[PDB]
Amino acid sequence: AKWVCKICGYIYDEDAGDPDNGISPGTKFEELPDDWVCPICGAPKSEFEKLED
Ligand SMILES: [Fe+3]
Repeated sequence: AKWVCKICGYIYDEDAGDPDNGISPGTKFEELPDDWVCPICGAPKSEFEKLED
């Protein structure tokens, strides 16, 4: 799945992960550590929304 940062528009793509910030490709959004933040704007996990209906 993909999740958008509601603040800045960064897309957390589970297939990409976020390796520069310690997250291997394939990591689901729920599994990101509680203190992971948007790598662009620093928003907390609460500010992301899943891109699905
Ligand atoms: Fe952001």
